[PDB]
Amino acid sequence: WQEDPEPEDENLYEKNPDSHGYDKDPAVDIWNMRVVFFFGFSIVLVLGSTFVAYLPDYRMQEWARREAERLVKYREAHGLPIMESNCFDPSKIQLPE
Amino acid sequence: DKRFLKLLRFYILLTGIPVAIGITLINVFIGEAELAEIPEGYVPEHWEYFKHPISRWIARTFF
Amino acid sequence: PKYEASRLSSLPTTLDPAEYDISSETRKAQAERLAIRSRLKREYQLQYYDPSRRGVIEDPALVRWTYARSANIYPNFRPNTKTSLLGALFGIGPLVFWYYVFKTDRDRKEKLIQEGKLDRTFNISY
Amino acid sequence: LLDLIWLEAILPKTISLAQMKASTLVTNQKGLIKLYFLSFLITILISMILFNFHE
Amino acid sequence: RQWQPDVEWAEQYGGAVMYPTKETAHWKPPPWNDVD
Amino acid sequence: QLLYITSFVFVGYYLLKRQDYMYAVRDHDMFSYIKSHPEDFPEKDKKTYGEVFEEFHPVR
Amino acid sequence: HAFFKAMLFMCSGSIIHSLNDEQDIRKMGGLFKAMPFTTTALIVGSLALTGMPFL
Amino acid sequence: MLKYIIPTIMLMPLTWLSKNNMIWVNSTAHSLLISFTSLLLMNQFGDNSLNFSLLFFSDSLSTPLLILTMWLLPLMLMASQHHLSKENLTRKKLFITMLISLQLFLIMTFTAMELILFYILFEATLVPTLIIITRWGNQTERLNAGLYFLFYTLAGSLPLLVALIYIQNTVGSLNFLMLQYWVQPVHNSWSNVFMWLACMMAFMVKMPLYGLHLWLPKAHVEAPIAGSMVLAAVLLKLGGYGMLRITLILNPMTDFMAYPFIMLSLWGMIMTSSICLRQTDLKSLIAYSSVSHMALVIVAILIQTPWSYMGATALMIAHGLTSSMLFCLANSNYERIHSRTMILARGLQTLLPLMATWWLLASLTNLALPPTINLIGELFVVMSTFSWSNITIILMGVNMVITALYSLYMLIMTQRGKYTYHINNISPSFTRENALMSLHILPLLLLTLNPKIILGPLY
Amino acid sequence: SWDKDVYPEPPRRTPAPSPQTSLPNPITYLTKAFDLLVDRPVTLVREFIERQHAKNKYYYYHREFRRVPDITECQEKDVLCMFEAEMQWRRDYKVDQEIVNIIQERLKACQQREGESHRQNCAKELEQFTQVVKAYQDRYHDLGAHYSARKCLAKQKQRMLAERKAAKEA
Amino acid sequence: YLTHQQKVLRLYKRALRHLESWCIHRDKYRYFACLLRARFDEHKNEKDMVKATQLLREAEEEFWHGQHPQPYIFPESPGGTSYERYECYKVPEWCLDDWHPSEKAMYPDYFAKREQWKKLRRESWEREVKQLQEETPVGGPRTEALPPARKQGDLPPLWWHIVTRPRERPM
Amino acid sequence: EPYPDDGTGYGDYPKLPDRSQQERDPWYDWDHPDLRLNWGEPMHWDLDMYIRNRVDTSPTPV
Amino acid sequence: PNINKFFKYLLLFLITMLILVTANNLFQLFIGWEGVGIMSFLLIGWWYGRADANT
Ligand SMILES: CCCCCCCCCCCCO[C@@H]1O[C@H](CO)[C@@H](O[C@H]2O[C@H](CO)[C@@H](O)[C@H](O)[C@H]2O)[C@H](O)[C@H]1O
Ligand SMILES: CCCCCCCCCCCCO[C@@H]1O[C@H](CO)[C@@H](O[C@H]2O[C@H](CO)[C@@H](O)[C@H](O)[C@H]2O)[C@H](O)[C@H]1O
Ligand SMILES: CCCCCCCCCCCCO[C@@H]1O[C@H](CO)[C@@H](O[C@H]2O[C@H](CO)[C@@H](O)[C@H](O)[C@H]2O)[C@H](O)[C@H]1O
Ligand SMILES: CCCCCCCCCCCCO[C@@H]1O[C@H](CO)[C@@H](O[C@H]2O[C@H](CO)[C@@H](O)[C@H](O)[C@H]2O)[C@H](O)[C@H]1O
Ligand SMILES: CCCCCCCCCCCCO[C@@H]1O[C@H](CO)[C@@H](O[C@H]2O[C@H](CO)[C@@H](O)[C@H](O)[C@H]2O)[C@H](O)[C@H]1O
Ligand SMILES: CCCCCCCCCCCCO[C@@H]1O[C@H](CO)[C@@H](O[C@H]2O[C@H](CO)[C@@H](O)[C@H](O)[C@H]2O)[C@H](O)[C@H]1O
Repeated sequence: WQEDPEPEDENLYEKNPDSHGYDKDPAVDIWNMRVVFFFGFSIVLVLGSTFVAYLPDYRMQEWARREAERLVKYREAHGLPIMESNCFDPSKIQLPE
Repeated sequence: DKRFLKLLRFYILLTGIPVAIGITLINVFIGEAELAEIPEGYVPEHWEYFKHPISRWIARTFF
Repeated sequence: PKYEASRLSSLPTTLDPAEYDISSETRKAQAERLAIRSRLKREYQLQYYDPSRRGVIEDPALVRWTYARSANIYPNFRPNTKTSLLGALFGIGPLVFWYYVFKTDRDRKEKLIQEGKLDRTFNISY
Repeated sequence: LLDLIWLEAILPKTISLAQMKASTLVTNQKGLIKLYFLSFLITILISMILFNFHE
Repeated sequence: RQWQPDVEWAEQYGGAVMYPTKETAHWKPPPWNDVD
Repeated sequence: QLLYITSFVFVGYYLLKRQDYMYAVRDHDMFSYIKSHPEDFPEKDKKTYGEVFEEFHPVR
Repeated sequence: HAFFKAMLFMCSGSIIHSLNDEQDIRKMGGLFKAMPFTTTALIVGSLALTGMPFL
Repeated sequence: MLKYIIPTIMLMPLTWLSKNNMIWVNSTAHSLLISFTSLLLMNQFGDNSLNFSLLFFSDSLSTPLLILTMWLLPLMLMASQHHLSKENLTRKKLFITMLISLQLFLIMTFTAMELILFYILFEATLVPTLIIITRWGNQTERLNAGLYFLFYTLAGSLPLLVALIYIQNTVGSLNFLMLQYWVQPVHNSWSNVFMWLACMMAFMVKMPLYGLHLWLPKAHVEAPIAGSMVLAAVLLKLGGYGMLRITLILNPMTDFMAYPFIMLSLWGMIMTSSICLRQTDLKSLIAYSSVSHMALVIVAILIQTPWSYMGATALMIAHGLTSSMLFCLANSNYERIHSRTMILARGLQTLLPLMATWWLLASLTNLALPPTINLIGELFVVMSTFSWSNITIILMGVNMVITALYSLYMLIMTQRGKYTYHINNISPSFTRENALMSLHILPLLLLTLNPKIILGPLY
Repeated sequence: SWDKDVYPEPPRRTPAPSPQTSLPNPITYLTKAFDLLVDRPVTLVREFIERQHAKNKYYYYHREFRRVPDITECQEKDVLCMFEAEMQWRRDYKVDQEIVNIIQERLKACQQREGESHRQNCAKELEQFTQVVKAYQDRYHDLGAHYSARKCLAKQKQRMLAERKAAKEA
Repeated sequence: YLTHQQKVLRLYKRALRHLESWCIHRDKYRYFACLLRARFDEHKNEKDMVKATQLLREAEEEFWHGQHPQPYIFPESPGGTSYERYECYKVPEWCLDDWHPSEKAMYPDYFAKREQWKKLRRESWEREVKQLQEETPVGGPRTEALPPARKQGDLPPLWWHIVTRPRERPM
Repeated sequence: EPYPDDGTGYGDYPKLPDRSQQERDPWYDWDHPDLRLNWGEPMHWDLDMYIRNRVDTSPTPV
Repeated sequence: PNINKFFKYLLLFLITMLILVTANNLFQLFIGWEGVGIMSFLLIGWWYGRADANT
């Protein structure tokens, strides 16, 4: 039955010893290497890392410590407990029964 | 293998070196902000609640 | 003191009674085994030594092994006393055993917490 | 034992066989007018006597 | 290369039904142009 | 290609008109009925979470 | 233990190198004068290991 | 989310209108730009999520998954473009369209408020993925793989549709913000036992849960490389993401309904790790590694503690890059020897030195070497499950021994020992392959410096 | 540079040098070498940077959150009130985590500072850590991953019920 | 598979090597090695084979009892401490085909001779296969032996991988 | 000799002696020397368990 | 021929020990704890062409 024979495993380095593995055409191959490297590494990985390193107080963890220090300073200076077992004022609650 | 590692090093440094220089000049010639009490009647912008100038700049521009 | 062969320690060939008493129909068997091995060795070498060959000399023996170790298992399965009991013993047995181990542990622990008996003085991370 | 055999059998392999046999029952029909309309009579009778769809 | 169906695979869908049984072993594919 | 775009928009505009009209009618009917049977739609007396009791279910 | 144990491995490495990567002591022997400095460090380390007073 | 949805859609005209020889350059370059802008999503707040509109919101859970999703599209393009080199042009553009459309559905799936909108897109990811497997897979068994994959998902996702629609009838909304304030407790009854199962079984099969996993090794062995990458890196995590959301409305019934699935996961992780020690197919070994790793995620979501949710979030992200890297490492060998048998090409470190370094680094993350985010996530789940029950440490400890065994066994078998004599077409690694590998491991290791951005809302 | 009341430090008591040997102290000469060769060039660099900072002085502020009604005052199913109440609870939850961190830092610093006398000399530090943890545990423990102000309020009301029941039985 | 002679000689060599492991000292080894040889000469001329086989089996039983549990192994023999130590440094010659031209430029003379070897291999292959064809019986070889070159100017069939194999100390 | 025809999915795959690859002759020139296998010879069902890095069945002096 | 890599592994092997020995918290200690274990694996298996070394 009429079916083409299986092709041959082509080696990119055979025709282009400088091949980057991106394309048969050397000119396209070099460009495809450059966009990957420049956008992949020089932009996203470097500038994205710097962007993450300088995020403005991610989820107010810095603010929370500053606020806690303000509350500890105030409470200990007014003879108050630093923290109470009750989150909500019992004056605002009515138990059943 | 050596060609790939030279290419990887070059492109990381292509923007890495300017950023390292840019961060250094900002930290040296601009510096961080000083914590102050909010003056009476003043309403700071949302980006003025952050210390580092790069963090403040991100707040203004994108957030 | 004879040699007690085990599963994980074979009988040495030099102590095997069948190793010495070599008849003739065993010589013919050995020669037929060497014939198969030499026929396959020649077939491999004509490709291994071929100067123009760049690739993988596909091994049907290796393909048969990887195939039997997966695709060929279910079509040869039959639910029966050995296969059902084995699947019964191990498919569900461990799951039930671990369920009662953990259920018993957590029941007992929750009981103490209700009675305020378990010690959680500094337990505030969970 | 578990994966390549029993976990297959208990679900996908048995469900596939059931539907295949239901399909043969449904579609293995003689193609005869007389038989199809006879089942219509049975369906109508069963609808009334057993399920009271007429009530 | 990528496997594509051959004749043996194709003939699985060329019969009068998909699941041959003792009952339907005498069925045949209808005529190509529906004319008998 | 221009007629394909135009025909869809022209027909689609009137389908969107009718769609929005039918949903307006549904709301009209709903609020009139609610207003005609105030006994079935009582303005309920709401409580605050301080007064309401909810069982606590510890996670541990 | 860090001092003399590391020396003992270094000394054995010296002998193993001199005997062409032979690590079996049955194939060694007669090295007391042939490898004087290795012999010295081997004796000192052995006496340090065995608790020779004031090592 | 429109600032990400629209540019994702524009990748389709960009690919179709590109010069015939520049389809891989254009799509890869501009998809990397989309990924760059995805970092703006990290404008998270301590108390509130980032609620863009009535359709889309992002919080600390969806944000890392969105960033991983958008990062993966360019990586998948580079991985695919070699084995598709002899495909005709139109069918290459269609392949890239299936990858772009998958990203479109994924970035809307992770950001939808409405659970029905989440359900619709969650289900729509089936069509591009099934097409990629069954059309561009190499083996005959890719058709069976698609069928198993399709009907496993639907068998569970159709009961979910009924359950979700029922919830909106009673509650009045499926918006996730409303549900946080209108959630009522789920009381015991056979009705709720089956509402719980309907709400959870669809996500369990995606994870997959042990016992409902057999579709996954089958699918990976048959899918192309891009199919394997998205399947392992993101498509598995839809089940984890859905559970983290849907468990909100199932308390307190989860207290006991979770036992059978914790038992399947705790025992299932040991079984699938042990199975990895005897797998002959390299891709199948990595597929069975995913089941063992996701077993921890299932237990972490089910026990519902702040530490386990943080572990689950880190585990899902960490596993995404590691498993995707491992599939790419296996593929690069396959593109040379055209077989998946692990014992075929041995001693590859002698012939491909740098590629062996990627194998070592991927293996060390797979076995959760500290302080990688693979261990950060795993350790957090172990700490939380010890408080759940102290005995769990035995099973988690055993799984860490076996996990190191098959991780290094894979490295030893393929990279070390003696090279196979008759295999003489092992060409040097291409820059495309080395770059593909470094774009997995480098971000994975960089996250060690700022783990908090992958720890989720409970951080 | 930090509030000495929030992060207390006892007064320092260094003994004076009191040699009993005629040999020179190598530490003293290395200390002078370190001062001249390391500390001095480091200090000059800093004063240069601190001078650039003086020319450009600008301020950032600590965000202050006005109090809003809490969950106890919210009517059932009123999302607009519930949202503000439950955002406030989360912010307080974050600050209370940081309060525990401050007290734990004081405890940990005392253990190291007091040396072999830490068990006796850190008694006050240990007591404060014990109390704040008890309060934190009462508030926030066992809520689960899907914690809210509502579940926290429910937990408190259960505690208040048992505490009332004990007093009645007293 | 071995013959009676081969089994006896193999047992003799194995017995002496284990005796060497026990004795250690060369003088003590030389003494007992001669006593062992005397045991083998007591039955050197035993022409009643069935008795000889009994002698061999009893000698192997006497060996298993008396073997050293940790005998000496030459460093590079299987089980030795240097066995396979250098396999990581053995690189197949076909790898040089994938060198960049700038790497091949550093060894102009070496890569010229390499072409002459590749040329010699190509021009030899056709005749090598033919010799094996006509020198092998009908039903494929009965043994693993290979023939020499039967004509001048012919190389022995299947020689490439024996001749160009890596060195024992390749680096 | 195939594995016994119980349910287990062996099919007709040969049952070969349960012996480690460490037991084979290390001096024969194998095609795969590290595995001590020849190209084409039938591979043990549990070969991946009997490689030289894993289970050993060599005779022991005791 | 890989003496350079051998010395890099020895230095890494020492660095992870000093992380272990100076760790003030258990997570940091674990980094050193696992680090020495990995460097042991890489150095013990230095001659990776040898099966007994990988084992
Ligand atoms: C490493 C390169 C990275 C590139 C990306 C970063 C680019 C931006 C770098 C920072 C730019 C300068 O950063 C910016 O400095 C000025 C300080 O004058 C601050 O601005 C503030 O102080 C100045 C006075 O100096 C006043 O106008 C006013 O009080 C206020 O606007 C900004 O809050 C800060 O964001
Ligand atoms: C529990 C939730 C998920 C449950 C999912 C259950 C639905 C079924 C999912 C799998 C769908 C497979 O659908 C169908 O199954 C049968 C096997 O049963 C496959 O058939 C395959 O197995 C049979 C029997 O081993 C072989 O004879 C056949 O050569 C092979 O093709 C079909 O190729 C496939 O089209
Ligand atoms: C949670 C419930 C999920 C329900 C999902 C329902 C999916 C149903 C899919 C179709 C089921 C029937 O599909 C059909 O099954 C049979 C048996 O498996 C397959 O048949 C295959 O196995 C049988 C028996 O092993 C062989 O006789 C047959 O030669 C072989 O081809 C068919 O190739 C497949 O087309
Ligand atoms: C009334 C409303 C009508 C709305 C229609 C809006 C779009 C109209 C498009 C008109 C231009 C079409 O352009 C026609 O098709 C393509 C792309 O353009 C061109 O040919 C193209 O080949 C390949 C794509 O295969 C591309 O590299 C390149 O874009 C171009 O060379 C044809 O040479 C041109 O004849
Ligand atoms: C990871 C990096 C991602 C890079 C993304 C690249 C695309 C960048 C898109 C930038 C969009 C900026 O869009 C515009 O920027 C200017 C400053 O220039 C801002 O300018 C304004 O910001 C804030 C608004 O609260 C105020 O201080 C004031 O109104 C003004 O400063 C605008 O708020 C914004 O409308
Ligand atoms: C992977 C598979 C996982 C399967 C998990 C199986 C979980 C089994 C859950 C059992 C609990 C079901 O819910 C249970 O229903 C019974 C009814 O029978 C309810 O019981 C209610 O009706 C019964 C009548 O039978 C009354 O006696 C009882 O007074 C009343 O409370 C319980 O309120 C509830 O506890």
